[PDB]
Amino acid sequence: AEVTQLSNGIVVATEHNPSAHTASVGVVFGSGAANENPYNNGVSNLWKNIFLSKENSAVAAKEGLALSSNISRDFQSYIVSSLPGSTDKSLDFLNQSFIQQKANLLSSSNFEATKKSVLKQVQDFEENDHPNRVLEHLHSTAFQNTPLSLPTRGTLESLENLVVADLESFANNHFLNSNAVVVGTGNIKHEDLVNSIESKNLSLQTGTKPVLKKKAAFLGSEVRLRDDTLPKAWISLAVEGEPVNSPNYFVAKLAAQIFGSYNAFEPASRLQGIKLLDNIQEYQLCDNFNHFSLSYKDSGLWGFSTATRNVTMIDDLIHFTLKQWNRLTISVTDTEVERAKSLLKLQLGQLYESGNPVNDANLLGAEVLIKGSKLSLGEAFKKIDAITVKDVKAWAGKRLWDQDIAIAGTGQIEGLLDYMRIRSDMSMMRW
Amino acid sequence: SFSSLYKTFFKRNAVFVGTIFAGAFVFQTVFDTAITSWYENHNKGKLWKDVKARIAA
Amino acid sequence: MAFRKSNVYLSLVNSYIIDSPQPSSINYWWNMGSLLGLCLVIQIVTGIFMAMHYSSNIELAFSSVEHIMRDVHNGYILRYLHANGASFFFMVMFMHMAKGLYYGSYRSPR
Amino acid sequence: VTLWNVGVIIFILTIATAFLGYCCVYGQMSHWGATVITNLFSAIPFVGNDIVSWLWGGFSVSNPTIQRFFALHYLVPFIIAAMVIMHLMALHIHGSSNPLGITGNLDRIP
Amino acid sequence: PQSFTSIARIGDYILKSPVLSKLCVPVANQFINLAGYKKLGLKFDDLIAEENPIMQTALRRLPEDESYARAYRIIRAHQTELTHHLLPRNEWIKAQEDVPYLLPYILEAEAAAKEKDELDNIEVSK
Amino acid sequence: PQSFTSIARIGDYILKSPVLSKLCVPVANQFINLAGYKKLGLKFDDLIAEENPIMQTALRRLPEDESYARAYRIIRAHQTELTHHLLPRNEWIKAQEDVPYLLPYILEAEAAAKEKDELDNIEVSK
Amino acid sequence: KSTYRTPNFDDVLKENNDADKGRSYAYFMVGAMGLLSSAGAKSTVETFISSMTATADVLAMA
Amino acid sequence: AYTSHLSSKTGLHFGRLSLRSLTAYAPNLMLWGGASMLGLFVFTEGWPKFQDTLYKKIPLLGPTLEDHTPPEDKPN
Ligand code: HEM
Ligand code: HEM
Repeated sequence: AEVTQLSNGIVVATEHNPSAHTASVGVVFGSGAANENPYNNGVSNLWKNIFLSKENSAVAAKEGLALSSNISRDFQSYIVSSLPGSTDKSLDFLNQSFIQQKANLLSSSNFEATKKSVLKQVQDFEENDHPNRVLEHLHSTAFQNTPLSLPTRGTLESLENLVVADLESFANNHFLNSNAVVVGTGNIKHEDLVNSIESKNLSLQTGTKPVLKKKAAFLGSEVRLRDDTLPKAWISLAVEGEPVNSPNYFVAKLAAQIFGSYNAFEPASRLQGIKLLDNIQEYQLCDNFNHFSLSYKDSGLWGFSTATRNVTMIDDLIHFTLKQWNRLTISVTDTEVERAKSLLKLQLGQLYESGNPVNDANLLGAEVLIKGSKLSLGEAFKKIDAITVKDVKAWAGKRLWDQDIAIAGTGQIEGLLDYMRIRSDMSMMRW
Repeated sequence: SFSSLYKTFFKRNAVFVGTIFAGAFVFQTVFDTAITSWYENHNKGKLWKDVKARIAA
Repeated sequence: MAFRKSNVYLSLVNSYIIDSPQPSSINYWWNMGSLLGLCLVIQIVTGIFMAMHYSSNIELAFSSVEHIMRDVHNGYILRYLHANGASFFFMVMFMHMAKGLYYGSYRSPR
Repeated sequence: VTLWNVGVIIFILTIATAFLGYCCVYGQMSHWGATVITNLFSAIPFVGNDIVSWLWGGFSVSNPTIQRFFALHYLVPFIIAAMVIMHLMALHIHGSSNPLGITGNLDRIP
Repeated sequence: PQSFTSIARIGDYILKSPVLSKLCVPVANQFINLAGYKKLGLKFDDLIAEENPIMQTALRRLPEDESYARAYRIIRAHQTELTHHLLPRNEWIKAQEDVPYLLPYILEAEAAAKEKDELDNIEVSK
Repeated sequence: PQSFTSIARIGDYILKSPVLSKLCVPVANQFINLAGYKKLGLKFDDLIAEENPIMQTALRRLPEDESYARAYRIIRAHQTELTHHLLPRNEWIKAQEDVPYLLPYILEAEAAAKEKDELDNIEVSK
Repeated sequence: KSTYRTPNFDDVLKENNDADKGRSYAYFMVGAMGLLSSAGAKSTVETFISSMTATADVLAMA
Repeated sequence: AYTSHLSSKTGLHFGRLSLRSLTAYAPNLMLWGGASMLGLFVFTEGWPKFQDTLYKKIPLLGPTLEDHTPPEDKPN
């Protein structure tokens, strides 16, 4: 299905899908925002946004190419998608303006306009988008003083000290042949992509990226960005979870799928088979929740996020969901595991098997970059079907039962109790 | 091996408080014996069994 | 909601000793109230266990007190605990009142 | 149901209070009532003789038993007063019933 | 504490029988007449205890005019019992007027809650 | 419970006099230094007791940025004394920074309340 | 300063942050307090019960 | 082939209590019964009948509980 080969310096990965009507090539590097200082934080955002400038994207639009890019913790990608007959126009564009001739992109009077719009973008992020900024603050307090603690968008105080020297320094240090996968999704075939990446003699750079002196360590902590002038209360709360290439990767995904997501205002979201709903529905404790299992290279996160307007009963919402977490160690049933198996297979099928080949390019690039190949969906389903109740109980006794947590909150979180009551909720006194 | 120590003594609260009660039992017994032996030894020749063994010879 | 709030009595217990919001800055002089409550429990329990053996006539009061001190088991513990506990009760009560007089606890809301 | 159960606890405590108070007057029915009701507890096949010798304070109903029964016959009424306050608290959440058994929420009188 | 599906099950088995109905329904009619709730202007579905979630949903799903009539019959029964009298015999409920009007709502809410707990204790065959 | 109009009247009579201002202001500055509220990062108007309607109106009428600064200074003072330390010497409230900011709001709320209670006990001269 | 820049906690943090080690160190101390409190509570309630057994003169005239 | 339905069962339950939670909770409340029985062994240690029947047949904490006061220095 996926095929992956290694050229003179570049690894190439394709997912050919002959019933698609767009093809999409690009390059996925292996250094997201986890490879920055607290002082050049926001360099990858500036590279994402100078790759998508108006004068860089006008050249792609005249040839019928649509640009896309993504900054994450581990990886970063730069994707050019077009019609199936014009894959080499895309490879030519990605070469001649991003890979080799990046001196017109890094023009001053282009850098200034892009830096100004990125500053405006993160300023409107930091004061209007409340669930995502507390997920970023959960990351920045769970992994503090380690490289995984950095926001992917950067920081308004960090971003206004950046110059073009920092962008080209990061480019020299990280945009390398040893760090990059060239991806192709859509109905581009593999032999045509390798034949046109050896037809042009495409070479990115020849160094090797710096290796970080400390690994990401989970520190049980809290942060409270309280603001009484906001309507709701947004609370994210997580334990240390599994990183990628765990053996407990799918067990963590399944254990997050057991408690699922919920929306108070959708009538078929109130009828789910979660036993948390018939504790939080009687007094309408929350508006929504979602249980996540975020996996990175070094470490991971496992927890939930809620937004609620019932600011008087936040502590009972937290108490009821953590007493529902305890059942994974003690008394999780057969049925909850089977239901979460079916829902997890559906969620992974909707994530991978989707029509958009930009998303397939991002997923294939990050997966092949971190473990050298890509696990198929049939093998993923055969690894999900093999999970038992004892695997969930063993994983929850390891990672959940009586462990330190990380909390982040904004809004009206006066009703949220301190660290120690919430942490003492993580293990019940066997009743 | 602190992991096995935690999982057999502090993981479940039932075995935790059972260990607390068993330790309180044996602690109460041997603590009473240790204090009574030190007290009777610190007061040597002053107790009634010392006086009785003296007047029985 | 939680059962410690939904109940009639457990919500009183919760609202007074479990979820009760205390100012974070209060020091060890704010333990005198809990101390006086412990003192009151000590006095009441030891007083009941001595009144099980006390006689209150003018002829038998003193000798019943020494009957507590001499031939009931652990009676010296009970009498010395009651008497010195009453004295400790008054020392802790003087500390409670002098704290309240120092820190202005008598003022306008209280 | 919690109001009914606090009532049953109050009933048990009043029965105990009146038995002790009838035992304090120390007539002939008082004494022999005390002996048959306390020698009920000797039927427990393991610790019965020691709990009846702990109740009696000795070996039959005499001076320790009567002084005990006076101290307890004082004491249990104040436990009854506390349980009556809890009876009223458990009543007050849902209010009293009515002889129809239908809801009484529709017309009410202070 | 005996939920109405059980009562309806037994009652339908009795009423659908030729022998059991002709023996038991006269006894039930005399029981209803002796019970004397009708003399206070009440139908039987005003008598059911309403302080459980099943009857709270049934009363919430009852329509507006039925709820106003039920509230009036209840307030009238309270004022009548306050004076230790009865209602005048023209104001008594007749047998055709003593209709089961809350019973479909109670039966629907009870079937909903029974399906709810049977699907909470669902178990798969794998 | 001394009204701030009384304090302001006596204080202004002290400060506008030539002789006893130059005597009474140095002892006041020594009193302020020995009080030691500045070492906890507090201005004096954070120390005024707020559980009375005059101070509640003054704190409601205080502008929004001053109220956030006051809330942070109070939370920092609680966190400082919770650890039984002081603030470091660069974090102490300086003497030019210890301004009366709540005082005009308290004075106008007090004048309004005194005018209200004088008008409630008014007597026409007929 | 940003709010993503956590302050200095290094004076109070422990440099080896094993979960089982720190958790068992905390629970050993609270278990020792529970052990001594349970022994002391047993002895004080048995003091109060033993003050009701008999009396030495009743045992004399036994 | 193609699934057209969902063949299921309910099992046994009586409200909030299932049998699956009873299976999950059985050995830990066996441990709880053992823990409170050890608590009773604590709280009845000064009791003489439970001493002479139970607590003095411990192989090393047996002779620790008894006196061997001679029958010479006690009045009764
Ligand atoms: C408010 C708490 C109490 C205080 C301050 C208190 C104070 C005292 C004091 C100072 C004594 C004299 C002790 C001595 O000097 O030898 C005493 C004696 C006594 N008290 Fe209390 N007492 C209190 C509660 C009780 C209660 C509730 C009872 C009865 C149930 C009680 C029963 C006795 C008895 C029987 C004596 C007899 C003499 C003795 O044994 O010391 N006390 N009390
Ligand atoms: C000291 C004894 C008691 C006192 C002071 C007491 C007090 C009260 C009071 C004042 C009421 C409200 C008025 C009323 O309904 O009659 C009440 C109601 C009630 N009591 Fe008691 N009570 C006592 C004993 C008991 C006992 C022994 C029981 C039963 C076991 C009991 C069960 C009830 C019940 C069920 C109610 C509610 C009745 C209703 O309103 O429908 N009580 N109690």
